[PDB]
Amino acid sequence: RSRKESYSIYVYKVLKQVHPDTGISSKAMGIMNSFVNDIFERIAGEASRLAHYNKRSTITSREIQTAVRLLLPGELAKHAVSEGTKAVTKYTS
Amino acid sequence: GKARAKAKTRSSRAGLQFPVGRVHRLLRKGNYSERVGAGAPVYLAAVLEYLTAEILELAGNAARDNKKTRIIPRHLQLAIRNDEELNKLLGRVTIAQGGVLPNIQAVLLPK
Amino acid sequence: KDPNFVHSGHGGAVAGKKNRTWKNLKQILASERALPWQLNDPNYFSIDAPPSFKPAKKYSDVSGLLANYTDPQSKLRFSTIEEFSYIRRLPSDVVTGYLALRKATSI
Amino acid sequence: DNIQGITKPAIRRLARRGGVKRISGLIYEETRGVLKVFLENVIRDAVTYTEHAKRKTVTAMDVVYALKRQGRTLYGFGG
Amino acid sequence: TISHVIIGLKTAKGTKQLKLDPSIFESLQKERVEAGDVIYIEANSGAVKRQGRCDTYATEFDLEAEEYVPLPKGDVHKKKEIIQDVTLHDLDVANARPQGGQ
Amino acid sequence: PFRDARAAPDPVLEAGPVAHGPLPVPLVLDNGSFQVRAGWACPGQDPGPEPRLQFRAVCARGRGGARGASGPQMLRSPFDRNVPVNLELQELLLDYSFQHLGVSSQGCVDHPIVLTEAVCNPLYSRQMMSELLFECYGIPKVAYGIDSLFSFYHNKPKNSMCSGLIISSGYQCTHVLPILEGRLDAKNCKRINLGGSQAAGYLQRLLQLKYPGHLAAITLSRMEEILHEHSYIAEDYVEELHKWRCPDYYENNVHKMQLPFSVFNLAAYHQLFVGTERIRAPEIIFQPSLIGEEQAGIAETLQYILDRYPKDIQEMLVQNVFLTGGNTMYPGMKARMEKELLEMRPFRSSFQVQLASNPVLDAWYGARDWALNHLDDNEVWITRKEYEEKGGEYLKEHCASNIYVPIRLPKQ
Amino acid sequence: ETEIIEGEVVEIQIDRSKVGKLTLKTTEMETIYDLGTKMIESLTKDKVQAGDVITIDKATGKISKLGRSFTRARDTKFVQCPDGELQKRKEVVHTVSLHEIDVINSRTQGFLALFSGDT
Repeated sequence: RSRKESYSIYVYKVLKQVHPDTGISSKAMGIMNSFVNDIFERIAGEASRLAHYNKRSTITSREIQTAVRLLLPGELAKHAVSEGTKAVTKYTS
Repeated sequence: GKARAKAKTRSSRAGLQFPVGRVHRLLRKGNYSERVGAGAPVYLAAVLEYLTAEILELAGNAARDNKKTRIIPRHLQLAIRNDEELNKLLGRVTIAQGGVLPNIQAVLLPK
Repeated sequence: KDPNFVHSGHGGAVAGKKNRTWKNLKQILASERALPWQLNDPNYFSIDAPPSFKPAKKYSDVSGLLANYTDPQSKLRFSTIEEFSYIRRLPSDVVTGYLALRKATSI
Repeated sequence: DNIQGITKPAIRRLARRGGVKRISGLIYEETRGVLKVFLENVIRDAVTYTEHAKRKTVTAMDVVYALKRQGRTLYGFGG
Repeated sequence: TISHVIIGLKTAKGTKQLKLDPSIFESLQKERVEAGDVIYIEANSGAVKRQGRCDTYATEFDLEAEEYVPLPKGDVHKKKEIIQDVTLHDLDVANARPQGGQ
Repeated sequence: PFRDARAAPDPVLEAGPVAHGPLPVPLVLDNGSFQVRAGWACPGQDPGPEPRLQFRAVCARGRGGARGASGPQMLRSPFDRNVPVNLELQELLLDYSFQHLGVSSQGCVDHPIVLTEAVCNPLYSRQMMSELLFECYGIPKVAYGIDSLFSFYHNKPKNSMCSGLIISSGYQCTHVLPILEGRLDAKNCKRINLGGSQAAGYLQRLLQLKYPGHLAAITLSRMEEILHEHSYIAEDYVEELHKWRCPDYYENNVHKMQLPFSVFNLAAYHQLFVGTERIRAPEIIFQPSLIGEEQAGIAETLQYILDRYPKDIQEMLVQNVFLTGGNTMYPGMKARMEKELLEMRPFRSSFQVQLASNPVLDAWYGARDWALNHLDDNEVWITRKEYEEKGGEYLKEHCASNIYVPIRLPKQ
Repeated sequence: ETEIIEGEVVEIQIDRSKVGKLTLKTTEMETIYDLGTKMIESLTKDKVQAGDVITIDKATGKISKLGRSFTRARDTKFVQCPDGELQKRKEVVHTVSLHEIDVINSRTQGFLALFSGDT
């Protein structure tokens, strides 16, 4: 009939990966869905503006890496760049 | 002929848990640019997945310290407002039904 | 003049949005793996030597001398105290350069 | 020395454009600290834009984009 | 599941396979020997000595509780004619009280 | 110091070196990804007196398309993994060869050709190459074979069936080729994805990271001097580099490489000191884990491809370990290889490590001798006409060539 | 000639066979090590913690803990971190009386009878 397109199973899989004892109330799932959707809109919006400023038709890993470098704070940006480069490293083999 | 049965995901090839194909799907249908890189959604998924791992670990520590193991919006708010990095990332947002971090001013404390 | 002038097309085509001049080596391999092979048949995808049976030595990145050590910060391999004094003075660019030269944790 | 280039009478001039009647003697160097961290927060984003753009002269666009992102925008430099 | 043990030995002078009986292998097992250890076997007497791990494996981990030794530069297999001097009193004393074996 | 570069020679000759006895004189060519060698077979001396066209296999054109180039003078190359993998960028290399060596009368090459190929050739590339030979140049009969086994055929005592390991060292790949009863045992042959190109690239990347004060002053054409002249391969690498550690042995063995001259003197003209770097680039083929890449290397391959044979035929097929190609030019290469082989062989057992007479040239001399000796073996050569009836990938089962395997390739 | 590790342990992590990763420091350098099983079963056995100073005979994995670093004495021997590089080859010179070789050879564990007079 109708759809919502939530991240629910992925955020829950990540929870069991960091803390195997821990669980989610659906009210907290609502927080996480709102959060990850908003951060996606922030990064994709930053990357879109950044690509248009640079007159490109494309966003690539360097547009998004720079957009993340703008959006994120101190140590979380350092770790986010570390995981973003690790993922692209183990994907490209 | 026919396409591949049980063809491996971009996510599991990257070693990620987040839906890299959906990240590409949403970057393209979300109209952010007219063309989108193949490793762009890998990097983006890995960042969203990292932020998700960090915020949930701190929330699970907040739950453990609160004598609980089901996350509720309170544990996320406690994590986000204890950590300065999440706090300064998340200044323009309210965690619904998470309340506020408990704080008494030094002038209001005893004697 | 020339060894010939009446050449003709033998694989490269101007049409579409595809290669005008060659077939890439990975395409040559991927389209060969489809043929009706048997285990006796000498094959260009099968000649790659095994991964090593003993583990790889740590040679120091900055000098090639044997590395008893790896740095928690830069993640390079180093042999001596003056090499540690040297690597902590390198710019990040050459550090990720040395790591990429060993397919390690940066690009 | 470079940070002291924010001169002691410049603090008084800026605060006098800011309408204030009188300045306490401790204001000056910590206000250079506020100007420093503000400058630093915009300049680092501008360099972050400039590095993605491959260039290494910091452009008026690089700092306009940093100020636009940080909601401290300006007009007159070709936005 | 038991008969006898083939073992391979290597040095910077070559390689051999030996055909150890199970009563030798009981000592390799008691010495906690595995593939890649450096070993001395005395074939007359079953004196088996572990001598540490071969240093080609000295990077199996970055730091592990084994001494690592270089692959022997000597021959894999040494014969000497030797002469044992043993008094009748050694035979008496080594038999009259139940031996250590311990 | 560095030498100055040399290029753009004038080896131009008449229609062809026609001779007494046989009217047909074949072209002899050696093949792959570094440097062409070519010439007419020319019977008349037991050693080949004049191989020609010893030139870097690199291709170019002017930015407006008004002129092209192919002889030695950024650029392009028709190769990867030592297999030809381009169309017209390969044709212009053949053109340059025939145009310098001689054109006899018309729009075809005069006489038959011997043409080396990769240890295996993929079942498209030999076909595409033969098609780019027959339709474009009309050669009357053709001989495919392998550079390494040709260099062995020259270095054999006599025209005979024999056995060996050919340790080849091509520009991109090092291959270990067990050969039995005169033929490649291609069923259990193996290769390492590394060679001269990777060693030169590594030696570049080391010195680029070591001297950012002049990233532009070091380049592949300068790396080839320190690689083909000043480098050497260790007897035991952990022992050579341990001996390298002490300052007095360092100052005695580090090589000065004075950049082209106009802080005492060196401020823009540094000496690019190479030490352990002059070992590391050589060692890549023995230990590919000096790069990121996990592979058995030229030592553990020589174990793994050998212990799979019966205990007695190993002693027979090791009786010619034969060393050939580009990297095998390093001083100490035979010494390393026999010092290594001494560990992995049975304790008393014999072996011989035969280095080629000239590790870079001998594949051409071998192809010359094979074409001179087999000149009229019409079961060995592929005749022009056979391309119309066979699958084009087809080859005829003979010494110094890959084992054939019957296959059909469609066209639509 | 003996191979001895000697440093402040900066950080130490263990998973769930076992794998773990350990970091060591001198006043002059820092290092990280992937541990082998027979070190994990020693570092865990001797309850080693971040800010300890430890000396390890590498051939045996006995942890000679020397104390804790003065910055992690906060919240009872306290000591400066070791100097030079972490892994030193050092000569140990050792003197055994000829009688002390007589005794070690005489029982299942002879050396106890050296102290106790039992032999």
